[PDB]
Amino acid sequence: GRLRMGFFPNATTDSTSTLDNAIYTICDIGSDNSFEITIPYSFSTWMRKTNGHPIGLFQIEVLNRLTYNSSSPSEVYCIVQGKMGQDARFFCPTGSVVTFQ
Amino acid sequence: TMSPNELGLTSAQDDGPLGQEKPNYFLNFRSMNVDIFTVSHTKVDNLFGRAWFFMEHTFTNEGQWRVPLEFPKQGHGSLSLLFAYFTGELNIHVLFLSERGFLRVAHTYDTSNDRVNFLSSNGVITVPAGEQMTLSAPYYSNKPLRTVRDNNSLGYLMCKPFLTGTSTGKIEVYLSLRCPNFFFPLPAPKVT
Amino acid sequence: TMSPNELGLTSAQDDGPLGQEKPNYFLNFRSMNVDIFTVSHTKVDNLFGRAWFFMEHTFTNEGQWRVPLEFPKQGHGSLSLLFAYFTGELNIHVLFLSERGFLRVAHTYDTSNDRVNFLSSNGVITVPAGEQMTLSAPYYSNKPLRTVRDNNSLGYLMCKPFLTGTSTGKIEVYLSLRCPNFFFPLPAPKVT
Amino acid sequence: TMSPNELGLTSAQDDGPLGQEKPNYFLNFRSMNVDIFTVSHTKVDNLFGRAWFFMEHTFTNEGQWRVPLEFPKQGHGSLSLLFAYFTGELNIHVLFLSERGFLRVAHTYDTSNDRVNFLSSNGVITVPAGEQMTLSAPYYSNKPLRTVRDNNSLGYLMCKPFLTGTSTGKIEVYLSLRCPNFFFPLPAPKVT
Amino acid sequence: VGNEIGGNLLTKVADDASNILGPNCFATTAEPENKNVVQATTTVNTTNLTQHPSAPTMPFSPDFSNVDNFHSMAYDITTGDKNPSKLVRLETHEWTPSWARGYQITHVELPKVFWDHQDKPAYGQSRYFAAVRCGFHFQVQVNVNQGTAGSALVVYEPKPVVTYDSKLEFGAFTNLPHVLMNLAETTQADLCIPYVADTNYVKTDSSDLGQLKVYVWTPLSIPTGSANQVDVTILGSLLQLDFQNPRVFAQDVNIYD
Amino acid sequence: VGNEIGGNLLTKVADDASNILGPNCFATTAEPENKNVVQATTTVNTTNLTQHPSAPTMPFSPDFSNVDNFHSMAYDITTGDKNPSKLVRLETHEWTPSWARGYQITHVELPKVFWDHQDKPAYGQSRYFAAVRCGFHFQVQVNVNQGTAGSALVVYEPKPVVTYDSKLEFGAFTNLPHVLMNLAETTQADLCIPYVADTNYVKTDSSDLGQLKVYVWTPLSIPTGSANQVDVTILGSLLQLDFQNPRVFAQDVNIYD
Amino acid sequence: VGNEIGGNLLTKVADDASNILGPNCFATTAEPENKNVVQATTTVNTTNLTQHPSAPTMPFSPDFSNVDNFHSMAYDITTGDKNPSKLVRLETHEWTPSWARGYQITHVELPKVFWDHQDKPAYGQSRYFAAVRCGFHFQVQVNVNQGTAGSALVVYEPKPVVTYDSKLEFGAFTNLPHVLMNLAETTQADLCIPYVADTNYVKTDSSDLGQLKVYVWTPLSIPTGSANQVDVTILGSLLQLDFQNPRVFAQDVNIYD
RNA sequence: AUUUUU
RNA sequence: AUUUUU
RNA sequence: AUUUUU
Repeated sequence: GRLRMGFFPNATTDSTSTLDNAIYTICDIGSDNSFEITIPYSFSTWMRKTNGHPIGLFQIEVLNRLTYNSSSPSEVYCIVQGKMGQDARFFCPTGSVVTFQ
Repeated sequence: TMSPNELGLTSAQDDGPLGQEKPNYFLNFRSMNVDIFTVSHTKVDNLFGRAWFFMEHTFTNEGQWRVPLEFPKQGHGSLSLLFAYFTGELNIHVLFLSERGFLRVAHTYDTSNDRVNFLSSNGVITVPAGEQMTLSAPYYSNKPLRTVRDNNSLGYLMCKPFLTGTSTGKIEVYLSLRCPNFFFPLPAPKVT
Repeated sequence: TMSPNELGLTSAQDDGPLGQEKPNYFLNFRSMNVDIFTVSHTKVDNLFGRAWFFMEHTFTNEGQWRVPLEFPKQGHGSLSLLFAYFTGELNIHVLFLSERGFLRVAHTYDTSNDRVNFLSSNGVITVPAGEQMTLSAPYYSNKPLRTVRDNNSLGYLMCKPFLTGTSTGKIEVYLSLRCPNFFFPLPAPKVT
Repeated sequence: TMSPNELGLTSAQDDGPLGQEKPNYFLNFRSMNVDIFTVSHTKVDNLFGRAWFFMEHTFTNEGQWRVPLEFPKQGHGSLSLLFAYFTGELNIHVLFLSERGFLRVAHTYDTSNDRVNFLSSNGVITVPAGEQMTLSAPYYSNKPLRTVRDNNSLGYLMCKPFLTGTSTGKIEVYLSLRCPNFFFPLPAPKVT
Repeated sequence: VGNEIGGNLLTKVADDASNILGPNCFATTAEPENKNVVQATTTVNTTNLTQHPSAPTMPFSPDFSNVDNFHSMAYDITTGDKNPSKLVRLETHEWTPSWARGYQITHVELPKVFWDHQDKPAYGQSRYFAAVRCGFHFQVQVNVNQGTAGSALVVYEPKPVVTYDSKLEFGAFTNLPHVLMNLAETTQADLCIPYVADTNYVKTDSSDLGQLKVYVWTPLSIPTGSANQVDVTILGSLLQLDFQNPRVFAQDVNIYD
Repeated sequence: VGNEIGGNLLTKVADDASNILGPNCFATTAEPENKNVVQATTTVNTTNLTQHPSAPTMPFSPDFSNVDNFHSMAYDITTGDKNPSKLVRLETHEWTPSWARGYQITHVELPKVFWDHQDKPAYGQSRYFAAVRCGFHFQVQVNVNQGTAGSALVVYEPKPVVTYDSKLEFGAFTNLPHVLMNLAETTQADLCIPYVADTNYVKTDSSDLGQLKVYVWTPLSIPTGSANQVDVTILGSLLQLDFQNPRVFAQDVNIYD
Repeated sequence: VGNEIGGNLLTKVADDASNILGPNCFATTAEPENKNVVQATTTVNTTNLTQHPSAPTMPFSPDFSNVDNFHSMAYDITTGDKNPSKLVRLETHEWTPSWARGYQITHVELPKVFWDHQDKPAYGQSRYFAAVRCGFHFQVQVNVNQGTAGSALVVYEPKPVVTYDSKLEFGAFTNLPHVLMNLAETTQADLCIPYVADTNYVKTDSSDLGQLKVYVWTPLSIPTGSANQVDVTILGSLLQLDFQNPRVFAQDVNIYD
């Protein structure tokens, strides 16, 4: 089956919307079932708050129903990971907003 | 040219060894590295080179102050919790808030509470009343590496104030480290 | 040597792009091209260079004959139905069956029925009574390509006979084309 | 370096052609060929070059002894049963146990029992009483190859003793072969 | 080591047992047309990942130049692309006589005015992007017969100025890109304004990046017989335009913190 | 990029952490013996397609020359092949005395006569093919004692002639490949006839390609005592034979339109 | 021939229909990270076969030398390895006065004595192997004050001797590797014994390979006041050791026929 | 057929 | 350990 | 457009 995951940068309205104009990636199930998606830096500034405005709207819509057979699952599990790009940078160290353990 | 692997199609089970700086692209995009400052604020030496509050002690007598120094789960120093082992110089910043007197300060990685009863050679620097000093304690540890988490990851700090009259006060302590050697990054911490 | 692909084992989903002159062999066999005539009868220029009946009109007055010329779904010209677009010279063969008179013949791709009311510059060739002519109409079309199927794929033909007395007759028309440019072959036609 | 194929991971359906001397290894191991004797005891010429009992016959008259010679399913000669065809010299060892007389010995691959009635040219070597001889019969077979199994795989042996008085006795026979040519090894035999 | 040798273990054997009539058998082994591969295709901000691709197809001896060699459309190939930067009428107000000096004739929301109506060349694209970075080229036109006189102040006011407008002293606005244009002398003013803001990019459909205004330097001195309906028009062109952030159709997105 | 590196990421690591005793581990990665390939084999007019082939096998140090070096069969290796072109007895009729000139002694269906009976060398193959193209070499034999005399006309008649035989003038048949053979002078006639027809190939088991006949040039003049039973025999050999179209066993197939 | 061409049949097409703005599409095809391969790994007497391997992982910029550069353990790196060959106390019996010549003081089961107790350095490994081939270095120590005198015969007796011991003449045992050691002169005897047996290897935990004994050459002549408790000790070291046959933990295995 | 031995 | 800075 | 013919 196929699955299209898009991303609208700095979007705030949490609502399902056509991803035709969003940065999307179509995922066709095969041997390497771990598709990625990159989001280029996008802000009105040369540097943005590490804790402020959202990164954007993340949506993963179904493109083609997950097919199966007598001996295969009718539904599967998915995991979403996140990291920084090779051009990632952090700048000013600030106070803390939470306490770890 | 660009391979499908660098276009997003990969396999999570083929990530080892740890540390793969693989480039990710698509039309109309490429990793763009733009700098705003003349140097990095992500480098361990720079970030940690900046102190952060630790704790405060209110003294009334000439008693001694023994405290297990540890990495913060509170300030920007928390970024250390991402590592497992540490080793290197340790900068201790002490503020002696007192009207008239002196503050003896020392540091050791020795766990024994008797090797400190005297302060012979444990670094007894003197901060006059109302003053503050920044002493850099060397890695005088008996263990090659300091698990970064331990309630005593950093060596113990000693403070025996030498007061003169009924005068009393409080000793605020904050700290940083000089050139830190961190190894074997572990999973990110949880929140309280 | 020969690959299994050229021995019959292939995949229908790997045929694109369209037009793969792949060779097929097996022991004791190889594509043998033997010619019987000095030239090809499959070439578009040759095949279509030969006319084919179109239609007939029986005149009684000096009226005009307007007819939408189109490709045949009947003669060897039907091979054109395998294409979608056409462009090039058009050979029109007209037979003027009359006792005494003249036949004005003209051709245009212009759809307007008024630009023909006069015949000023639409090619008014003259075939005397009982004669026949073959006029080659140029691609004076306002459209770069002529969908090959249209009821007017080919431009309209005009026939205004100039009779003298009560004489009447019939005008049989057949046609071919000079050097034809066909493009984008479409699926084969059905039968009635 | 070493491939996974040579480390044990293989496929039984990819063994043909027959006879693949593939090497097998793993750490701390390698095919080590150490010899104990100056020569091989596995070579067909050597192994079979050594005789083995066949059968015994007790004579009383001057009658003849005809016996279908065949390969043993009993002694070390059984290793021949692993083959299908044979061809080459045949060493026959005969022991003539008699008090006073002579033993005529002959050998032929001819199946006819009448070409032996005389012994004209079938090799009538003479072993005096109480003696023993080893005659090497050539491949005088009418068949290029001798199926190794046949009850007469080896040619027939003839023994017509020439006695003098009432004397009687027994003729023990054992045999080997000189340089044997075996072909097309067949599956191992079963046990009784 | 095996499992493919099917070709030369059959092609050779025959080549070894062949007579004057040649081999009686030929065997060839190779990989299937449908191999185990993965294809990736990327279009504008999109990436299609397929692990079961098939041989791409196309018409006979095709031409993908897509350019009409006959130019049935005589225009520049990049016409549609540059269209949004085209010069357009941003505003047209009437200079009402008896308006004291300093009085604001008319303003214009910059830069969202270029998408003022769905009939603006730039309105189309502007809707699919939340971020904008552009330069301007204004042409304020004011026509007045020779008999009449007067003067207007065409000046560009960045958000900073627009914000604190009342705190600024009129008559000093000449410090900003302006055009004191004396009527009866000039009928049009030209202003080239680059991207000016305290942020790298400005939110599309926002009044940020300032706004262009037209003030009354000296009121209109219209003689008795002379006409009294003077119109002030503001035209705008985009020296350079740049839409970056993708977003849903005309949905308010915050590029700011 | 991964998924195969299992060999040098284990072979090296140990080679990096090895002591005087050498590495404590070796890892090698490669492709399986059973790979994803396709094999194709073609024999005479056949093609076997297998997508799951296996390593072909064969006996120990085998010899596929298939030629008996001892020649237990002393014959030419191509004997069986040429066998069908062998000379054979096609017919044997008796020259009945008192037969006027022009009278037809005997005929022979060409070329289907070479497969006249299942005992004909060519009968075997002829059954597996519908098309034929061949050349002939006839040898009509007629023996007569010296005392007697006479003459016969051995002539080849293509289908055209055989069709319109009655329309042709006898005595002119000498225009066709013939052999006026005068008895008491010649005992055998030789005729080399190439493939003659109005079609490239002739349907197997057909009378097409004409037929060979033997006529009475001049009746037999047999003296009183002389014998009166003269036999005429027709032998045939195929200078060159060619069977092309495959077909079921002896099934009438139409190569013609 | 197809099924992979997805990259250059899409990468080119665009490269053929591209304008000043460059191609509007890029397509690349290749093999998946998870290919059809097989990995094999071999450790000591082990072989792991995997047909579905994955990219091996490891820590950041790792160091597999495994050697502590600070030597927090000051010993030879091969200490643990050689440990089992270490010298050990095999026996210590008391030379009971009034013991006639020829009397056997003490013996020692060779070679199973080196695994005499679970406290023997070699006991560990000896348990995981059934076969052994080694050399010995004995050091029989006997101390006696100067006042006293006497002599003992330290001799090595292979299985052959031990078997037929009573059949051998004492006083001739000097033919075997021995050390007539005269007390009051020598306090220790040294014996280097190589692997001696009628079989290439000896079963671990067996008395084979003989045994070392200590006899009374001449009884102890202990004066009145002198001490009377003389102790004889046997120490053993393995010049060279070799454990080959693998086996369950301390399970009797027969290497012999 | 160094298919006696080197 | 350009593991103060170049 | 050797898209009359060589």
